[PDB]
Amino acid sequence: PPHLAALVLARGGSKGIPLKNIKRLAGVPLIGWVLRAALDAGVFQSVWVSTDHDEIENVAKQFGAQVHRRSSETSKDSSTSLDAIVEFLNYHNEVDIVGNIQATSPCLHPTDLQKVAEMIREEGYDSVFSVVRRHQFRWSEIQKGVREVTEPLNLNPAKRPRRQDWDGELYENGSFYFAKRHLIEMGYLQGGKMAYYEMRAEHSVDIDVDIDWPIAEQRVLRFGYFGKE
Amino acid sequence: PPHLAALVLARGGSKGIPLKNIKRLAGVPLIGWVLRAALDAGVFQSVWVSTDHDEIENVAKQFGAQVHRRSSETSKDSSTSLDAIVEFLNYHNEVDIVGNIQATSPCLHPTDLQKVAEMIREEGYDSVFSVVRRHQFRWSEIQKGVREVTEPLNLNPAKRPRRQDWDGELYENGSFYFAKRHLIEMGYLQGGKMAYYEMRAEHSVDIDVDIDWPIAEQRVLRFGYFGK
Ligand SMILES: CC(=O)N[C@H]1[C@H]([C@H](O)[C@H](O)CO)O[C@](OP(=O)(O)OC[C@H]2O[C@@H](n3ccc(N)nc3=O)[C@H](O)[C@@H]2O)(C(=O)O)C[C@@H]1O
Repeated sequence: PPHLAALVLARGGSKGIPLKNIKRLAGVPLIGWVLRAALDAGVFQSVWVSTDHDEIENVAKQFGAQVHRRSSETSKDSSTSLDAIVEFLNYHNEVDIVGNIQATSPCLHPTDLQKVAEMIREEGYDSVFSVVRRHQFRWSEIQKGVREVTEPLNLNPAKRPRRQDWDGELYENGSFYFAKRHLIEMGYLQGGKMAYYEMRAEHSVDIDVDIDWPIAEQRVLRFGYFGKE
Repeated sequence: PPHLAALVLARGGSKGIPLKNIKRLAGVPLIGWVLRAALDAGVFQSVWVSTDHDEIENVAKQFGAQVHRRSSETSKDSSTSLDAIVEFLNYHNEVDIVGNIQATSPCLHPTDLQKVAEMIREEGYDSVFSVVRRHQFRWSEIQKGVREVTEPLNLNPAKRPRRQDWDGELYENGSFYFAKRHLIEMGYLQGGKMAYYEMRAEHSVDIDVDIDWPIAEQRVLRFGYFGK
């Protein structure tokens, strides 16, 4: 069967706090959360970590992840996830399907990764990515050259609905992006027979979105996977 | 000057565990946070709290907020804000502008309330509510059975933008809704010369959003307004 490789891109020069990817969150360096759920899923043929730093390589290896080294060319704030993902495949042909997991979503559980693997295995999906449901109203933005005018992009102001009165909308949460080789090797992170996977809001809060690291630590300790019971 | 009243709707029933509006958050009952920011703004001719419960009325008074005892019909799980704000005005024809503030966003600061108040002066707006910027890609949900597919409504999967490549989108954050009497009376919280007020992300996390109440506790401590 195909080769499902978990891939976690972890550069050294992060935003604000440098070497953020191995910073301890709840006593465990970041990449460790996601790598653990990855391996415990027992669904991948290989769990990788693409980095450019010696310390990230070490931590990765401590968590039983294979490591792929690269330069910082795909580690720039102008670089893209597809950039570094191709950089990787261009070295491992055995890899048929890439499960790109982001360390900035430490509350991932193996259960979700197992069901996505099954969506691809069973319903022959080409690409699958994590999504989250939200119930927040959207309003235009005063265009350039001003004019001043907002319009309800969602609701009808005459009748504002309660949150339990309407499905919300679906937004990617950044957790994971699964895609076949032929797709990534074409420029699409998502495409072909596409599907999303709705995860629980408790697992969707991004590290950079919580803002504060400790509030984030409070979060992972309350909703994260700590390994096998 | 036009009468600007702060109005915090706080009913006893909270879908789930009741009195959530009076439940201590970081050592102070929820409505206290918003009330404090309101009073310290020094921009309201009155700061009110509409409730249907005694306990909430007391706490409200302790924070130096006037209290309006609401009718049961506007205190229901189904009762919309407009119904409640409209039931309040029925007893205060002295109010010209209603500053509807939600207790469920305790990281409010008086600075934001003062700037919105001023927006209503110079720009002369009929309605101004709080909003927040987010950069999240939206996707169509599957329905109508069959092998239905999800579609992008926000971006182009072939070319996905970067944070810099584009400006996010504006979502209401639930913080506050300012509206003139004539708008409210005609059943609109947002209408006439409409404007939004973009607030900082750190001050836009709703209670229901964090889920874990304690998480909100650490949030108000690190990002709330502690009076003084
Ligand atoms: C102005 C408005 O429409 N506020 C509604 C907000 C708003 O849509 C979000 O904040 C923005 O995403 O959503 C709701 O939010 P929620 O139910 O938590 O209510 C906000 C606070 O207002 C009080 N309230 C509201 C109406 C009413 N008749 N009496 C009240 O006492 C509550 O006690 C609560 O603490 C929701 O659907 O869950 C219902 C709220 O009424």
